[PDB]
Amino acid sequence: LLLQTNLINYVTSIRPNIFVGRAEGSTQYGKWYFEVMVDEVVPFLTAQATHLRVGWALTEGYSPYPGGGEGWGGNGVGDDLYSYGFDGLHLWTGHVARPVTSPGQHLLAPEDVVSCCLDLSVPSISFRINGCPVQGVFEAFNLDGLFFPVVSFSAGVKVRFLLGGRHGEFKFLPPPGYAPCHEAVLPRERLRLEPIKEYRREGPRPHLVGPSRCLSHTDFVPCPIVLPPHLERIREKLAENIHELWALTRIEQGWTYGPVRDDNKRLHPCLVNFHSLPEPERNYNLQMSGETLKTLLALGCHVGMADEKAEDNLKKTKLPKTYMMSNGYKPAPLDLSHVRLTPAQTTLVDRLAENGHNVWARDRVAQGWSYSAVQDIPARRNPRLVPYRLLDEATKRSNRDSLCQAVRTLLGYGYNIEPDRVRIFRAEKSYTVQSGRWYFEFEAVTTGEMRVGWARPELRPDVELGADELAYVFNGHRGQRWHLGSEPFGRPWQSGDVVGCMIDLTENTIIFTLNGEVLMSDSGSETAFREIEIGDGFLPVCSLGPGQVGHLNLGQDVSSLRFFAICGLQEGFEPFAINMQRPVTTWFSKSLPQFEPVPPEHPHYEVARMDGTVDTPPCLRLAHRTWGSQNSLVEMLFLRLSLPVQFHQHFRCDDPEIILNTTTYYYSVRVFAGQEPSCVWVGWVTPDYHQHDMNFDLSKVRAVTVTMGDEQGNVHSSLKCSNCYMVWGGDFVISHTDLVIGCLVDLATGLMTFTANGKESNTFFQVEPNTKLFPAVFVLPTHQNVIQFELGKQKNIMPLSAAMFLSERKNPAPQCPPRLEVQMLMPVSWSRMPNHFLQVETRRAGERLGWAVQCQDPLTMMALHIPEENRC
Amino acid sequence: GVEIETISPGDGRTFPKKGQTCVVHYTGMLQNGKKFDSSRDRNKPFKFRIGKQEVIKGFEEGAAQMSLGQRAKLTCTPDVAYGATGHPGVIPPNATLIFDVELLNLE
Repeated sequence: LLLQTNLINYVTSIRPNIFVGRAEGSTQYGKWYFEVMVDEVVPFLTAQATHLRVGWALTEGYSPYPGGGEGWGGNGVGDDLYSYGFDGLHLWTGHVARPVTSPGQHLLAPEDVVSCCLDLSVPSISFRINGCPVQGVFEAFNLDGLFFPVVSFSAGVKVRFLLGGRHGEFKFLPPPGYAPCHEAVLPRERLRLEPIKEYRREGPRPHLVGPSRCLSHTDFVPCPIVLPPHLERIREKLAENIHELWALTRIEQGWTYGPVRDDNKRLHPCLVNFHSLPEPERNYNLQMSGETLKTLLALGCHVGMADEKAEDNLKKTKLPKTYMMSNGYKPAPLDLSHVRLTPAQTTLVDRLAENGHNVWARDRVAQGWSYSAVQDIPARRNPRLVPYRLLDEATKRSNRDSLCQAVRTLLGYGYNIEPDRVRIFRAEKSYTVQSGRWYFEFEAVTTGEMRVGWARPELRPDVELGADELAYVFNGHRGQRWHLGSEPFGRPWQSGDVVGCMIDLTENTIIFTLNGEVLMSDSGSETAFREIEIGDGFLPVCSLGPGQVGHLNLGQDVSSLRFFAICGLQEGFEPFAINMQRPVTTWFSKSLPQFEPVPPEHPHYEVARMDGTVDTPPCLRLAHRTWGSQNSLVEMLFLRLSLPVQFHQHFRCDDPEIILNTTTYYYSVRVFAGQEPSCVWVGWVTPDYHQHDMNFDLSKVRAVTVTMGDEQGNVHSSLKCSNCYMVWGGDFVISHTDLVIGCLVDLATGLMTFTANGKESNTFFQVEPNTKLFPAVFVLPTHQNVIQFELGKQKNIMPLSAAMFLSERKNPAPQCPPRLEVQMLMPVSWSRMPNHFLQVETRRAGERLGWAVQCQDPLTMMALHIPEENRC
Repeated sequence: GVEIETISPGDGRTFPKKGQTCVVHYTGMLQNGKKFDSSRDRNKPFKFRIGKQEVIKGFEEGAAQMSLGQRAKLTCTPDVAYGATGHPGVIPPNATLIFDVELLNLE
């Protein structure tokens, strides 16, 4: 009931740039292997134990933040359904520990080699410690995302990574069918060790970064008529042209005419002419010519046939004595020196070369090939089996110079061709100013969408920064100010400039200075905003777009300010933290959605706690205020009640006697008329649920099935871990009658059955002994009247108010106290940056030891536990 | 019933006998996951005499089965440690106690 305090440690997470995915068209292998070798671990540096686990995670969910999280604190690998940890004797997933039976079970001692096996064809994630396998694996997990190796270490841990043979030395040989992890690196990237979901990066002059744009799930997949007779005759003329261009470069580098074909002896069989080429060489050219004009009018470019006399007047290109080869026969290609290519054709020659390789990547994937860093022909692996935006520039230019040959000759024949979210970095609300003149600066390392200025302390993170009346901000990418609209102002930014912001509360004017030059608007005004009210005050605000990096020097040191004495000192403006003994704390925005109660003055949704009659139990309703016109917002909202139920720690294994000794509880919801039951999902939600998507379905639910057996191979137990245990309302049923979906829980056996309209259904769920469950209903409003939580009692089972409160365990009457309110999951929330981060040392040491990583700084913090939501 | 599950290996030959002191740098927890005691926040290791009934019954039958330098995890049943009235203000009645004991020196 009361708030708890404890000292908890800080943890980090580091990854390599090795992302593994599966889709319908999968271009990677799907089963990989890597090793991790520990060499130094302090057992107890502080009062709490050193948290160190090893495993995999996914991209969009695994967001380990340094301050706050699920549980009591120190969230890393294994503390959600998104990551899979292993500490030596516990299998961590979903913040519950599963103890194993492994020979010589202990923690990750020094001089230990822990290995992690992965397979995505069938879900199975295995771990082996020091060459002996463990008897516990993870299956039936979701594959919507990409996998990458993550370690999470506390203070006083040095550990080395063993990713592949080129970067490290495998002390144990991998099982047959598991490739080393160094082959899945992309050709446009070198292998790095980087943190995840960062917001603070230390620099020479601490830099604030934006959200990184990670790779999507369907980004690795490659994506893909009749032909008129006026272009069917030109397909042979282009095919002989490409064969003449292929024979011209081949004789230039050293190929010659021969009857036999040899690459090392430089023998070209089709070096004489197109007719002298054999028949499988000839029909290959025409289907390839038949393909490249098939995709030519497939993009939508219109071609016509004109100026045939000018094409016939065009002769072949000049060939000198050194141009003819050793056989005595030379190709005569068409000269395209009279025609110059336009940038409209430069964009199309990239689009035709993109379509040419993606149809090459799909056909090779249909044959059964895959991608690796090494090129192994009998192992079905080739290093250019990635899509065109993820292909290196050497292969991208090579097919563009090969396809620029075919366009300008067709242009030479007279044929004409016609053409996550945003972060907000603000200071604490105790440093808000009300009088005087204040100045701060902002350096721009990478140009783009960044917005800096001043904002009031009652700023909401859901709104875009600058579209409301709570901030006076200046966007620098296109050069415009943002306050209740947009208006052009000043100059665009560059890469490496400082943007100085001054406010003056005595005259109520704001001036923006870019690199010391005072920016003016179109009318000639040097001040940007006029006649601003003070009200609640102002505080400096900073926004960074996706992938952008830039530090916000608030002006704590006078000598650290670059352009202070040039402009802004003799006018009277002072820096912000001119006399502060500690650095200013910054409050940044999270992208992890958290539950919080509905506001009473919300324009779209409102609730009403109706009292209980003799017929209808005490119940509460949600009704849409603005269902018709006038700015109606219809998106799927996720509603949860405020108190959970708590199952008993040991499982079991009307009349007044049967009601006082029973442990089973019921609550129902009534779906109104006009509300379609296909958009209604009713059930229970365990507290580590932070998915807010407008396309929610029960297939997009995290489920992890853990099976742990003996050494003989037979299983012993199977537990399924999920966060969302609900059912679809469309499976039960202009409906004029109301649909009542009921939920039944037994706290003694842990069995949950769902009933609808007094009829039991086929579903059932079983939970952990120690878990808590929140009664939630996920619904999309398609009427004014949406849902109604009714806390009613049936014939011989007690209502939900007995399981949530200890004073009314034995009172069977349904009650609705004001502590029971409904919650809603807003997508963003306010948290605070810590003032001391964990200092990590990333360095590669040798080609066989691997990438070494270590931290030694001891760090602790105090946090509230809040046991009714289990959130710190 | 005391379930001794090991966490880190130890020496395996030196075990505590009667009338002998031990130093144990424990940290106790409940079944739910809430910590009620720790001897490392104080930075003062707990020392007790075995057999003279200083500690609870689950603690000494737990410390006698370990070796020098071994760190194990006990799960003391509520029958052997604070059954009915409990300790008022710290532990609720009929609650299971979990101890992460570590024997530093002297058996």
